[PDB]
Amino acid sequence: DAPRLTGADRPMSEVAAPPLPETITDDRRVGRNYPEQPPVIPHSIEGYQLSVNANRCLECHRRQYSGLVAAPMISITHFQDREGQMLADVSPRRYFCTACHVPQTNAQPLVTNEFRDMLTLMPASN
Amino acid sequence: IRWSKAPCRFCGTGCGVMVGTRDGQVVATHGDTQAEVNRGLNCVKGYFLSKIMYGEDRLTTPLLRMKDGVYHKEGEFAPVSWDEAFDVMAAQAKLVLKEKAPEAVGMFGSGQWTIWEGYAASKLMRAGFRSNNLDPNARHCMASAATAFMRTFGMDEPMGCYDDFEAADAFVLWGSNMAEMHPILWSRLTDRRLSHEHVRVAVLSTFTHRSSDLSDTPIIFRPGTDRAILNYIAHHIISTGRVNRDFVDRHTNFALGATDIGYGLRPEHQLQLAAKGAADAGAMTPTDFETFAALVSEYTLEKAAEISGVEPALLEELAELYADPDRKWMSLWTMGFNQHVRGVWANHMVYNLHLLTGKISEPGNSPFSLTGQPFACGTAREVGTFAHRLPADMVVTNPEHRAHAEEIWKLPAGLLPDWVGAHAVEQDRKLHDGEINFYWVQVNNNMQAAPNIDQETYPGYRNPENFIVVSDAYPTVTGRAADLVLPAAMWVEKEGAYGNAERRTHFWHQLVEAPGEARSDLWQLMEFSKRFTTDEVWPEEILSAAPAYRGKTLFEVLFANGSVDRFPASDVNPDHANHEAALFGFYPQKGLFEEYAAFGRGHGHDLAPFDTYHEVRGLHWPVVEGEETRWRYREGFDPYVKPGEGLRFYGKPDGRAVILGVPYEPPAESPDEEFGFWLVTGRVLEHWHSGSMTLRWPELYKAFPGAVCFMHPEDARSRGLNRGSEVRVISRRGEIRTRLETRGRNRMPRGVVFVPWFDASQLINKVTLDANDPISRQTDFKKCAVKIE
Ligand SMILES: Nc1nc2c(c(=O)[nH]1)N[C@H]1C(S)=C(S)[C@@H](COP(=O)(O)OP(=O)(O)OC[C@H]3O[C@@H](n4cnc5c(=O)[nH]c(N)nc54)[C@H](O)[C@@H]3O)O[C@H]1N2
Ligand SMILES: Nc1nc2c(c(=O)[nH]1)N[C@H]1C(S)=C(S)[C@@H](COP(=O)(O)OP(=O)(O)OC[C@H]3O[C@@H](n4cnc5c(=O)[nH]c(N)nc54)[C@H](O)[C@@H]3O)O[C@H]1N2
Ligand code: HEC
Ligand code: HEC
Ligand code: SF4
Ligand SMILES: [Mo]
Repeated sequence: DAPRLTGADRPMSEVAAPPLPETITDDRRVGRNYPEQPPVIPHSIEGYQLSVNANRCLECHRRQYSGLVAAPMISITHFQDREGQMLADVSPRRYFCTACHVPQTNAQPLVTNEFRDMLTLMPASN
Repeated sequence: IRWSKAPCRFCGTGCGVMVGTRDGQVVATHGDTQAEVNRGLNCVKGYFLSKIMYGEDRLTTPLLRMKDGVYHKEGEFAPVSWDEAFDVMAAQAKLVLKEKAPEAVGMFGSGQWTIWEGYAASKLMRAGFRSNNLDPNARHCMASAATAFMRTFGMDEPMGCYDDFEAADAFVLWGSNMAEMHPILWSRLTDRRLSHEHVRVAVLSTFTHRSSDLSDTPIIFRPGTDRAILNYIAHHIISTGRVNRDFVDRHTNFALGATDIGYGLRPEHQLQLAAKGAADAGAMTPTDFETFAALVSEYTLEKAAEISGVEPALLEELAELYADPDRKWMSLWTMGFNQHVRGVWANHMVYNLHLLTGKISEPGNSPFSLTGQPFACGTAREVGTFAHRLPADMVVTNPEHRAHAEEIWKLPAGLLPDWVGAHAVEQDRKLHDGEINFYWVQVNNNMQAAPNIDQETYPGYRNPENFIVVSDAYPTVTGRAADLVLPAAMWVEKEGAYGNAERRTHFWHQLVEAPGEARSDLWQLMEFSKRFTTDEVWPEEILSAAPAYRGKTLFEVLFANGSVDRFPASDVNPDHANHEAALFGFYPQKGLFEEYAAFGRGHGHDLAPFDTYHEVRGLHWPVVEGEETRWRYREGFDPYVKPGEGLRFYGKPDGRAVILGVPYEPPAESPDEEFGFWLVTGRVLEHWHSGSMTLRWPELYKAFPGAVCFMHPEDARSRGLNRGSEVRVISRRGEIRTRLETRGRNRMPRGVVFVPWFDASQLINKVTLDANDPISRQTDFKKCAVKIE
C-alpha cells in the first residue's frame, strides 16, 4: 500500500512500488451483504484453466443428481439461460467464472468505503 | 427494500442493473432480468456498483487554491462556497475571454457524461462562450471508429446490434479482450459458441489473454501488423473468386487512401517532416474495383505471414471463415484498432471484408465496433461533444448545419463559430504553450488518461498563465494537478441517461442524494451559465441585429429559452427527487432531452419520447413510431430504407458504402537495440480506468491492489529477474517502477510487455508516446519501445 494509487504524491515525482500482495489461500468463505453479491474466491486459482476445452472450476463446483445426495457447490441460478429457463446443468453463459468471481489478497484498502448493509444500515463488515 | 432500474456506470456493453435502495442509501446492486442487454447478469464491477459512491473521500466542498489571501497557483486547497468558487472561476473566464478570446477557453468532457450533460456542455461552449474548443476523452477511445464510420457509411454507430451474438456463425476478435472488458457480451458470445458446436471463434491479439482461451483459431500477431493481415483476407476473398458481385456492384464504391500520412505529432518532430502528405491525410480519390484488388495483391498469404509472424495455416483459417458465403462472420474490435496510428485504416479494412462479401446489416452477419465508455456513443458521439462537431452527425464547418443548430437553439444567425476546436492531444499541447488559458475538465481523469503526461499534459496544467477546473467525485491526480476542483453528484445521485455500443439509450432517476454540497455536472454547467451576459460574451454586431440578447445572461439564452423551461417541476414522477429541478423551476433533463432530440427525428437518429425511456429498459435508435431498430440500412429492419430498395447506406448520397484501398504502414515507435521491448497498455477486469471508483471498492482493490508489468517468464530469467522483482519500465519519455509478474493472466510473447494504467502511483502514461491516427487524431497507447532494468 503506497502513494494513494488514488491521489499520487507530488505527481510524476518517482514512486517506489510495494511488493506484490499475497493471495489469500486460507479456504474460509467470506460472507456477503446482499443476495447476488458475487462470493469472493477463498482459494487459489493459479493453474486452473478455463477454456473451450476445459473448466477446472466445474470439476468441484457442481450439483449431484441421478438420485444421489451430495453437498451443493453452485447455486442453481447458474443453470438458467438467457430467458431464465432452467437447463439441466450449468449454462454456457456463466461458463467463464473468472468474470464474476474474484479471489482476494491481503491488501489494505487505501480508503474506507461507507457502503451500508440492508438490515442495520451499519457500514458493511464481512 | 426499494428496487430501481439503472444502467451500469461502467462498460459500453450497457448492462441493466436494479439498484436496491434503503434510507437514502444504495444497499444492493442486482442484475436486471428485464434488460435485453444482460438479462440478470453483471460482472464483478457491476455487482459492486453498490460500493462506488461510498469511498470516504467523496469531495463535498468546492476547493480553491487559497480561500483568502486571494488565490495563487502554487497555493493550498481550501473549502470555499459554490458562489465563491464560481465568482473566481467566472472572473478568470471573462479575462481570458478578452485577452485571447474563445480560442483560449476549453472543455474536456467524457463518454461518461449524461446525454443532457454533454448537450448542456455543447450548448454552453458554443452558443454561449462561442468556442468549439470542446473535446471528450472519447477522442482517446472511439474517434477512429467514428471517423471511419462517416467515411465508409456517411453515418455514425453500428448497423448491427447485440442480437447478432445469437445469430452469428463465427466470431473474429480483432485484438479485443471481451473476456475482461465486455464480459457480458463475451458471456453472450460464449453461450453461442458452446451451445452450438458448429460455431467457430477466432481471436487475434498482441499477447495471450483470457479471451484467446475460447478460441478455435488463436492468432498472435506483431504490434501494428494487423493491417497486413486484413488486406491478405481481402486478397483471399478476391483470389478465390468469392466476392458478392450483386452486392459490390450494387452497393459499393472504391477509393484509395493517402499513403505517407504521418503519426499525428507536432510539426518539428521528424516523423512529420518526413511525412510528405501529412497535410492531407484522409484524402480519398475514387478508383476502380480492379485497382483495389491489385493493391491488395501485394499482401500475399506468404507476405502477410512474413509481416505478422503468424503461421500461414492460421491466416488461411481466418481468411476462409470471412469467406465461405454461409459463415455469418461477426467481426468485433475495440481499442486494438482504435488506438492505432492507422486505426481509421484498420476500421476501413474490416468493413471491406464485409462489404466485399455482402456480410452486413443482417442478423448474424456484422462488423460490430465495440464502444468503451457507458455513453461515448449516447453522449460524446451522438450529442457531438468533439472539437469539430454538432448534434446528429453535423459538423461545425458546414454552414447549413450551423444554421440548423442556430434555428433550434433560438439563436441570432451567424452566432455559432465556424472554426474547428482543439482535439484532445492538441488541447494538452495548446495548454503547454499557453494558447488555452481557461480549462474545465469534467468526468474524466485526463492527467492519468492522456499520453505523454510529463512532456505536455502536466506542464500544461501547471502553466501559470493557465487556470484549471476539474469537476469530479473523488480526489484524483488530475484534481491534485488543478486549481479549482468542483464536487460532483455521481451516478445515481443525479437523474441521467446513457447510450451503449448498440445504439441503446437508457435513463435512470435520481435514487439517492449526493454527499455534502456536491451537485450534478449538469447543475454545475447550467449554474455557471447564470454569470455571463449577452453583452460580455457575444460579438456586438450580432447583438445590434437582435436587442433581445442584450443583458439576458447565458442561461436565459441557453436554458430559459422557453424551450428548455418548457416542462414544470411537476412532470417528474411523484416518487424520485431531482436536485437540478428543485433549484431552477423547470425540469432540465426533459427539456434538454426533447430539445436535443429535435436534431435527429426525421433524419435517421430518431430518439423516442423522453418519458418513454423511463418506462422501458432502453430502445436501440431510430425509434420510429415507438419501434426500435435492430439492424440499420436493411429494408424491413430499418424504416429509412424505402420499399423498393433492399439495402441503402443512406448516410451516403448515392447510398453506396466505400471500400478503401490502403497500405500497411508501421507504428510510430518500434523497439530498437537500446529499447528492446514492446509496451502494450490496457486494462484489467477488476478495474475501471483510473481506479478512482474501483480502487475504492474493497473487493476490487483487494483483488488486484496495484499495477504490474506482465513479462515473459524467460525474458525475465535472462535479465536475472524473477516474479515480484521491482522493475523500471523505461522510455525516451519516462519511467515507472511496477513489479514484474510473469505467470499472470496475460501470457506475453518474447519481446512484449503489458502494464495496466489504473494505478496513479504508476503513471505509465509518462512512458507512452504522443502519436495519433492522423485522420481521427486518436492517440495510440498499444505500442512503443521500452527498456526494463
Ligand atoms: N495508457 C492508456 N491510457 C488510456 C487508454 C489506454 O488504453 N491506455 N484508454 C483511453 C480510453 S479508451 C479512455 S475511454 C480514457 C478513459 O480515461 P478517463 O475518462 O480519464 O477515465 P476514468 O478514470 O474513468 O475517469 C472518470 C473520472 O470520473 C470521476 N467521476 C465519477 N463519477 C463522476 C461524476 O458523476 N461527475 C464527475 N465530474 N466526475 C465523476 C472519477 O473519479 C474519475 O476521475 O483513457 C484513455 N487512456
Ligand atoms: N474492467 C474494465 N473493462 C473495461 C474498461 C475498464 O476501465 N475496465 N474500459 C472500457 C473502455 S472505455 C474501453 S475503450 C474498452 C477497451 O477494451 P480492449 O480494447 O479490449 O481493452 P485493452 O485491455 O486495453 O486491451 C488492449 C488490447 O490491445 C490489443 N492490441 C495491442 N496492440 C494491437 C494492435 O496493434 N492491433 C490490434 N488489433 N490489437 C492490438 C491486445 O491484443 C489487447 O486485447 O474496455 C472497456 N472495458
Ligand atoms: C455472473 C454472470 C456469474 C458467473 C459467470 C458465475 N457466477 Fe457464481 N455467483 C454469481 C452471483 C451473483 C452469486 C450470488 C451471490 C449472493 O450473495 O447471493 C454467485 C454465487 C456463487 C456461489 C455461491 C453459492 C451459494 O449457494 O452460496 C458459488 C459456489 C458460485 N457462484 C460458483 C460459480 C462457479 C463455479 C462459476 C463458474 C462456472 C460461477 N459461479 C460463475 C454470479 C456469477
Ligand atoms: C476443487 C479444489 C476446487 C476447484 C477446482 C475450485 N473450487 Fe471454488 N471452492 C472449493 C471449496 C472446497 C470451496 C469451499 C466450499 C464450501 O464451503 O462448501 C470453494 C468455494 C468457492 C467460492 C465461495 C463460495 C461461497 O462463499 O459459498 C467461490 C466463489 C469459488 N469457490 C469459486 C471458484 C472458481 C471461480 C473456480 C474456478 C477458477 C473454483 N472455485 C474452482 C473448491 C474448488
Ligand atoms: S459488462 Fe460492463 S456494463 Fe455489464 S456489468 Fe460488467 S461492467 Fe457493467
Ligand atoms: Mo474507451
